[PDB]
Amino acid sequence: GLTEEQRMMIRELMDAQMKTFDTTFSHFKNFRLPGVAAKWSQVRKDLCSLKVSLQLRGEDGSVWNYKPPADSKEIFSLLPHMADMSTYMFKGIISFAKVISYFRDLPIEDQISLLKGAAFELCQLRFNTVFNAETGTWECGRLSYCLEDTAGGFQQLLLEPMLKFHYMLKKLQLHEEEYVLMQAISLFSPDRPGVLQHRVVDQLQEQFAITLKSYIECNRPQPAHRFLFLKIMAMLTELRSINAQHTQRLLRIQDIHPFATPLMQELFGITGS
Ligand SMILES: Cc1nc(-c2cccc(F)c2O)n(CCc2ccccc2)c(=O)c1Cc1ccccc1
Repeated sequence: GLTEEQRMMIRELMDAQMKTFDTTFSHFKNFRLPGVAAKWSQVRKDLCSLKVSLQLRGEDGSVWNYKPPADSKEIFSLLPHMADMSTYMFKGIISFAKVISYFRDLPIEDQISLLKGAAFELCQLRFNTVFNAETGTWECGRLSYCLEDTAGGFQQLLLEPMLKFHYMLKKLQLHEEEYVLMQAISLFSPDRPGVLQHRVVDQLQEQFAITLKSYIECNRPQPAHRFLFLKIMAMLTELRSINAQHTQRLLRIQDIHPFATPLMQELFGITGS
């Protein structure tokens, strides 16, 4: 069974999730939409792997739908929108952290350092919960983002680590509690740059990990869920690698075509000079 401390820990994480995860995206509005040297550009074409169409269902019953263009200087038409969605998600993640007592008690410098290290990872973890793996679409209330079908199909889509990560994590069919513990483990990473209380964060991380392992042991006896704890930890390590690569991806794009919002600039360390 879970201890009283472990049950309290999960409850506080679920409470935070409940309060700060707008699962229907109802307060996401007033966002931008697409209109109605050489080596750096070629690497920036990295964007092709993440191609998505966009659907917006109106409250009145109307449906707007956007198919993006082929590559060739207009592969940036969707960046402002994605910047606005990412920003909206980041705010939710920041609120999540701030309502957790284990995070509130850390020094303000470590709070910021932990948020800059983990914001992308937490975003992806929340996005996985609205991912429909059958249709390859993220369902964000009135908005939907659907992967565009390419020559290799389902196989070729899994070559992009981000996309493969979303498919693999969804296949584990995790509970809400397991997702929120993944968020905690990722948030409380003692080895992010600029962390001062490395011992406290490490100990906290271990308690979340132990709580997740015990939750799984107590609630998932089936042969399918053997090694689930270790599969989850391997996915978080993978996600951290995806984070570092996609961070460099976004910074390269930002160098050629500015798109990052002020909040994104904060989290990515862009000063404005
Ligand atoms: C598929 C995907 N891809 C990217 C992503 C896109 C371009 C470059 C990257 F390096 C990327 O990682 N991003 C990152 C967020 C982003 C921030 C700034 C600008 C564009 C996007 C994602 O989160 C997702 C998941 C998702 C799917 C559908 C709706 C929302 C999210």
